[PDB]
Amino acid sequence: KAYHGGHLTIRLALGGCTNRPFYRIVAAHNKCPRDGRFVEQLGSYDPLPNSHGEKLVALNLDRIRHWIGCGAHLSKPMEKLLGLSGFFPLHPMMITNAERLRRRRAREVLLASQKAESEAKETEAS
Amino acid sequence: LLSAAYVDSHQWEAREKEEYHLADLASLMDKAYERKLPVSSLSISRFVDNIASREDLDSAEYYLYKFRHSPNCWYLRDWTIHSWIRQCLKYGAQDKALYTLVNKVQYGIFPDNFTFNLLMDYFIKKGNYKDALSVVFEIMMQEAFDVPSTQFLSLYVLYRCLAEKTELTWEEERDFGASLLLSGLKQRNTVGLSSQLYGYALLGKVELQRGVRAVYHGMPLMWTPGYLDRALQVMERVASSPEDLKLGREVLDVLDGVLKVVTSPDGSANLVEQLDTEEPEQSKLPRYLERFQASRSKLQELNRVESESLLTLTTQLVKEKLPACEAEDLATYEQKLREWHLERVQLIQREQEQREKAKQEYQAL
Amino acid sequence: RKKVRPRLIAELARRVRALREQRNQPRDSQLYALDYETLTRPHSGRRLPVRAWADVRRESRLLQLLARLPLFGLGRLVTRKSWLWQHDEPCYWRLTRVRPDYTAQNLDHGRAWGILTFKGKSEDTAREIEQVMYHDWRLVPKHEEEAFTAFTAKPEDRLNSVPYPPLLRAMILAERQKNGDTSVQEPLLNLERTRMRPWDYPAKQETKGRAKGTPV
Amino acid sequence: QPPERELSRLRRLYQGNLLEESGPPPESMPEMPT
Ligand SMILES: [Mg+2]
Repeated sequence: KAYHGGHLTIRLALGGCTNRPFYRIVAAHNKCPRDGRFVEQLGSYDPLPNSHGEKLVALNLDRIRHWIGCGAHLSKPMEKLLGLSGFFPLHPMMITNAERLRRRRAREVLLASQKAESEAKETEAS
Repeated sequence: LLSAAYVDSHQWEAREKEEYHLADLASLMDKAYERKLPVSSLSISRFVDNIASREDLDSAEYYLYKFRHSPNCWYLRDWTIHSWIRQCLKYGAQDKALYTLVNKVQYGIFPDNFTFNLLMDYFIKKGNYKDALSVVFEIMMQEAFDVPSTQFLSLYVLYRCLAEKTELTWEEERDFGASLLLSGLKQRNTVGLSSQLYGYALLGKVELQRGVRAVYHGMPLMWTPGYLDRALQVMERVASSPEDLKLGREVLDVLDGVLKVVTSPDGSANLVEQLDTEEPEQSKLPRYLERFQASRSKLQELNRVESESLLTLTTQLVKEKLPACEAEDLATYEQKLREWHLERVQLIQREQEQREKAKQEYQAL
Repeated sequence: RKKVRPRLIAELARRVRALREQRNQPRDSQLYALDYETLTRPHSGRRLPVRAWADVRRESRLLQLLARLPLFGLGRLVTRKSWLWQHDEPCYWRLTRVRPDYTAQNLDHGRAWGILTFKGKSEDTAREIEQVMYHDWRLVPKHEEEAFTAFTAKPEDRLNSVPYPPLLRAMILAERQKNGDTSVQEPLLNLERTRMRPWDYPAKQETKGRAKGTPV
Repeated sequence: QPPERELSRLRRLYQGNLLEESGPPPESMPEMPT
């Protein structure tokens, strides 16, 4: 298609089959389809653990730096991937979500202790 | 209060004015509005200048309205606004002048301080202190207490009306409070400092009874709560000032009454506008009442309280100082007339040149 | 080729359409009119967001304040209730030019210009003011201008340089050793060149779009 | 920890649509209950 307006972006293009997702990191005009025309492939992401239990990310860090230097935006999942790698700082919401999960498990642990204490009262009743 | 010389219209009536029939000029303006074309400031100026009857004022009022709602509303000239008030007084249409002044947003009549004094003084001499008060409130809304002469006249009207009005509504307290405060701030005399404490007291009452938004909304006043704290500061300043300054006794009683009344009372626009950490004004009233008694004791101990009523103090102040202001204002008035005359001539000349060029354009076309 | 032929109707339509837009341009009094009972704009039927309902009933528009002032308040200072609540430091516009909408029966819609002073720091040139049709403006009183505009700048404490990300730092140190540069200096990013304005900083009104004149 | 004045500024801006204030999160990840 003949796009008018838009910018280059670095995003994940979904491949694979049903229940078997696989991603291609690509640089593409933002108005293009998710799996359609791209400019360059900048790596790949396999989100399923392999035989060794490792999720495999490939990053062409030379070309990624080239396209960020030319104005390429980043999708939020790709900003998270660069943070885990260490190439970018950890994303604000990666830290916030980790804090929310910590606060949510603290409640669960406290409730289990309260239930155990309530169960202890049942033990006292016999 | 003002002298006959201050309100004399010999100088305005002796101005050089072009003679244009109102009917002819009316047609020109009507055609421009029909064609959605801008009207000249000189055109509306010529209309007001050539008013010759009471009926003509009614027509001019309509055209002043039309000019305000036209592309060149901003260019209404100062002398045109002053001449309007002068013509209204000449033919007995004082109610019309006050109407346009109150409906400034619709007619665009923003007089200067000299013009305000002319209208305000007419009512004072006639004894219509209800209309004169309206002029003061109009001056207050425009924050135009610059000339000293206007401050003296404004304080005389305010204090005279307050004495008659035993009962004040919350809107009246707000308007009187603001008027006293703004006019009082300019004056450093005892009457000036008394009006500041009087103004803050009234506004503080409305703040603690109806909220701070009733004080500042649509008023030339600040939005930060704590008007009674500003009132107490005036007492603390006078008491501790090295120079000998005095606050009228009448004001001190007003503040004490306000503190007592507030202390022991008996669609979606509902917002808390103050931070939780900041103490509310209601909680601070106990401390406010202690400061008042301490300041009053120090003031009385230092003999810095004036038993004389505020109406009597203002009358003496007006008599002593107003004569001098009249001479200064009249000197500036003469200069303004000459400045206006020169500016008007320039506009007339520029109009003649473009019309001559317009003929050349048609000749070329 | 040569079988491609002119399209006169398309040419005529484009020009004619553009001409009509210029002739029937709407005014600010129409585009930004509001029905306060429903808080919905009649021209387009757009319902205002929920977080704006309280202020639409509780605050004034800019030219509502200026229409009551001589010379439309040239030289006066005006602030916004949103700024007053968010920023302790003075934020205001110094009005320089004001073009009211004469069509409006109360001269309550129009455009304005001024010099911006945001968070105590003043710009050097005047530019057009954005969000003039918002119910957020508060005129500053003349007697309170001196106290309002008083600001003392604090020493800036936001860091000027920060470390590099963990991987990008190792790639820099690795390249140093490869090229023979021997040093234990820590790579540092410089943040001075790229410091962001606050999100609520006034934007450029001149480059902003205007809504179309087709009613819904 | 945010400054107390800033927490009050947000309680005013979003008055009527607020959540309970959250304190510092646990220092480590709480061990999953089993
Ligand atoms: Mg925005």
